[PDB]
Amino acid sequence: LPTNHNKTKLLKSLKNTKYFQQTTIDWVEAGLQLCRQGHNMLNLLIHRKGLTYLHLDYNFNLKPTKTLTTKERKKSRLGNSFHLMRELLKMMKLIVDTHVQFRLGNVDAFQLADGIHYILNHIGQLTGIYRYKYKVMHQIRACKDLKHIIYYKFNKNLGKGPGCGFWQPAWRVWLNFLRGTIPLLERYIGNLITRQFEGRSNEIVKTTTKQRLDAYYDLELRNSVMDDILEMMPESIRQKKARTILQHLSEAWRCWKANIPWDVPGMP
Amino acid sequence: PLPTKAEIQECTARTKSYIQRLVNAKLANSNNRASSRYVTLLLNNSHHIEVVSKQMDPLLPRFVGKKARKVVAPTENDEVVPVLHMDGSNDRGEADPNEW
Amino acid sequence: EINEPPPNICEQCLGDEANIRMTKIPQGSECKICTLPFTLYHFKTSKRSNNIIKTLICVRCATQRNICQCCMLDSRWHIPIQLRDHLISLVNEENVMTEEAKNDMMKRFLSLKNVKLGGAQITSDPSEADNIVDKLKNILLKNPSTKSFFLYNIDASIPEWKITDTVSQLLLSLIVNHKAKCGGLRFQSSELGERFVSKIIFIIPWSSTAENIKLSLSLNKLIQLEL
Amino acid sequence: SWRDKSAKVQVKESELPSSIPAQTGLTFNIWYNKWSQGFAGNTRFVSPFALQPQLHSGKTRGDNDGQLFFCLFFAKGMCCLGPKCEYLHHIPDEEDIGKLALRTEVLDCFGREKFADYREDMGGIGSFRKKNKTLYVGGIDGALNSKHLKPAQIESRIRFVFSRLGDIDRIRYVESKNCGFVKFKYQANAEFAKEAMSNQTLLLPSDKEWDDRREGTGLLVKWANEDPDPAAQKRLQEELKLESLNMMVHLI
RNA sequence: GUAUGUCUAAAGUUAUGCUCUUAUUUACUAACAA
RNA sequence: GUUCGCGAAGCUUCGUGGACAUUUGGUCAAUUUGAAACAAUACAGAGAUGAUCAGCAGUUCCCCUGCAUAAGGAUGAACCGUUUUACAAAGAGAUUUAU
Ligand SMILES: O=P(O)(O)O[C@H]1[C@H](OP(=O)(O)O)[C@@H](OP(=O)(O)O)[C@H](OP(=O)(O)O)[C@@H](OP(=O)(O)O)[C@H]1OP(=O)(O)O
Ligand SMILES: [K+]
Ligand SMILES: [K+]
Ligand SMILES: [Mg+2]
Ligand SMILES: [Mg+2]
Ligand SMILES: [Zn+2]
Ligand SMILES: [Zn+2]
Ligand SMILES: [Zn+2]
Repeated sequence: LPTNHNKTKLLKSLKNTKYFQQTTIDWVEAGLQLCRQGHNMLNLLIHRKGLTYLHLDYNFNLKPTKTLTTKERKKSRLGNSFHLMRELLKMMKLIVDTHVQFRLGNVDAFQLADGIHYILNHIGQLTGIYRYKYKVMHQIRACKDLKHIIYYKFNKNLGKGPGCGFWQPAWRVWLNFLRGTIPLLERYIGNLITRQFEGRSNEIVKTTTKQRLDAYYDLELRNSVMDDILEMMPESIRQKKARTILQHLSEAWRCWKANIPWDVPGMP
Repeated sequence: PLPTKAEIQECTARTKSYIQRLVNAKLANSNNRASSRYVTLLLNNSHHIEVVSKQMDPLLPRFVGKKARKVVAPTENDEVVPVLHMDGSNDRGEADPNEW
Repeated sequence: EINEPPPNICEQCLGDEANIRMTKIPQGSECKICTLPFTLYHFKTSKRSNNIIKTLICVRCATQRNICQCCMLDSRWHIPIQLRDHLISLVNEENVMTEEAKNDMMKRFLSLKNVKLGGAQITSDPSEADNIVDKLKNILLKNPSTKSFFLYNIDASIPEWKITDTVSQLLLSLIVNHKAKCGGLRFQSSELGERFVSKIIFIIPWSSTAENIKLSLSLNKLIQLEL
Repeated sequence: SWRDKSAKVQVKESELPSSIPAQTGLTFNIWYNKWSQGFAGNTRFVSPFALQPQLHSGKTRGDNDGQLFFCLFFAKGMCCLGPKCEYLHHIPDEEDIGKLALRTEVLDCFGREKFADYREDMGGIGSFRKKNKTLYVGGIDGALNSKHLKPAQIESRIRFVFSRLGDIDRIRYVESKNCGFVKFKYQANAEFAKEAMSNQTLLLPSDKEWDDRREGTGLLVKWANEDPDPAAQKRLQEELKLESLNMMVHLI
């Protein structure tokens, strides 16, 4: 159920400000301009990070220029935000490019339609979107299913071959995927560019997880024990005298583990 | 006296107002425009002036200043405060350490 | 945090208008002292005045120094902070400095402290300021056409600007070395030189107890030459 | 005079140089405008242009307005907006210094904010915390393409250069340190020169290395720490006292 | 062989019982050869 | 400039009183001197302990990559250095001083 209170859209919000103007531009123009824009954005981000050795190709296919020093390599492992952004632009760059080709006098409209259809049904095979965000397999699978459905309603009496267009339902799928992800990428890339600008938060504090549960447990335990002993101890002894205590405890634990009775004489 | 109901209403009003404002501040601060919808003039002498907040481009960072600085806090314990325990144990207090 | 402290801007700075319209960008810059976010305020002094005035430092910093947030001058006397600290050091005391820590972490820390600096303690309370002022007050009470001269007996403290301006008043180029005092003055024309000479610590030959003076000149000159 | 004529263009934007200096490294960095993948060799070079003030200085859009700041690119001698520039185009004087004297405490004559501390070099625009008027003038060896001139010759040429741009409090060349200390009448003036002769040449048309002026490394005009010399320290102190007397009498 | 970590990358801040000679072991180390 | 009233020449033209409309942007400014980061050359090449190994922590006015409160950066790095007093009471011997 869509929540109703949030009736300040993104575009509306942007419209409200001065820094945007509006124009009537051809969709191809919009596309090409957005490839150019996107390219500039991603390059700006990468260079900002410092790693100029990652050359963006104009086809949004990122690759390193030089052989990478291990440090450099570590630096350049861009995350699932940036790569996902790239992949979406790759997707877009494909279809927009196909339109350009069509309109640039290369290919016929049927050829265009087929091209677009091919792109949508082979987003997996044309842009490793799945790599970064694997739930896109669902989308890919859906597209495949559509193709299977469509073709066999498109090729009843007609034989086999590649020349079917009809890109609608797949296109719908991709739109809904983008709808799904727009929030995710606003968060992800939001945080990313924030990190680029503001440093990362220095109140890191890690949660417990399966991997560090035991260590945390044990530290909590020894803190508790230490506290109790200090409460007990009437002299108000130093932290260095607590080291003896906790070390004693540790030994005791080990003794228990062994099943050797832990009977140190000098204790209270 | 257990506090007055009327005065509890006061305190609640004050502190509730405060915390609501604080949370609003926290929210409109954050980059997630999603959380903008849960948000519940001056003079610099005898001389007078109008304060304004110019709306900025929603591309450029909202808060250019903040950059996650490490900052050490000065304590500011300007007023001294005692630590004040009343006891004097000699017999049990000296016999015990030999055991402890 | 909440916008609890108001901005600390002085009068002269701000300009003589009954109502200006300034803007506040909150969390709007790191300050010029303590590298620390603060609410940046800014305004054109007039509507059609081109120069914006932006609040350079943070309010805590301002309070700490007890200054304007745009001028970096004391809010009372409208004078450089260092200068005012010197003045304060001079009257009533021997030593009053306001040491800013030049290390990026420590400066932040210092800024955070709600404690006035040396001179700021005086200038905050107006009574004390007044007292300081009154104490200060108490404390108070032959022309061959050479176009090229070689001037001597130059007070060590005097600057070239004073010299040239004096010459202008008595009316170009000039060379002075405060080591030698071989003030190698040169005029833009010989006629001008004539004019100057005809118009006449002004010991002045026209090369191209005066004895002792010559000696003092001599030794100093020699020393200069060795340098 | 400057006020008699409108300011000529330093150089047309065709003649202006691009923002892609020297390929110092293997690849260009878009968000920084610097180079990268290699910092082999020094970056600095000699300014192609110079403020020839009488041939250039004049009226502007600013001289109409009462813009209180001078054109950095005028000082550098490369302003591509001549009379159409908002920032002014002439040597700072008592009238203009006096005019902006309020604001110039906090920031430069080039209308850019001063900082808490000098940039470790004493190299960049001055700190607000000091009211310095004294420019250190390093790199004279580099500024003359290793021309074995006389100290007298050096100091004279230096004088010729900085006296042209602002009223001098004093200058003194140091043979033992191969540098200048060029105290100015005003802080605005100091600021102006400090940019106006940054990365410039001390060479002249009469000198034989005139066509090699570009190829060296320019004047390193930075700001000066006050001398350890107590001979001048005392003078400085006296000056401070005098100034203090002025302001203090002015308070009442 | 690496992570990783240091290093360099140029312009001058104004003060006056032993020494010896050898041969042998053992250990460790060695992106050096077998 | 439009228009609505008027006057002076021929519904047309020149002059007059109105109404309409009446404050843009800048925290910035074009290359060295107000700030990145690796990179290259050189040098070493990795915590326990004898040797070889998985790590998870912790403190840190160290951070980086990461969407991250996953995780990973060599167990990410540094932590291994330095280290004197709440200083007492009792006895014995020797020296001095005084009564
Ligand atoms: O089933 P998929 O693995 O998605 O592969 C299909 C399938 O090929 P296979 O049957 O060999 O797997 C289609 O063949 P048909 O079942 O329709 O005979 C074919 O469709 P066309 O016959 O219409 O070409 C289509 O190929 P295309 O993508 O060129 O339409 C192709 O997809 P892939 O080429 O991606 O394997
Ligand atoms: K870890
Ligand atoms: K660790
Ligand atoms: Mg590891
Ligand atoms: Mg390991
Ligand atoms: Zn002010
Ligand atoms: Zn501050
Ligand atoms: Zn200009």
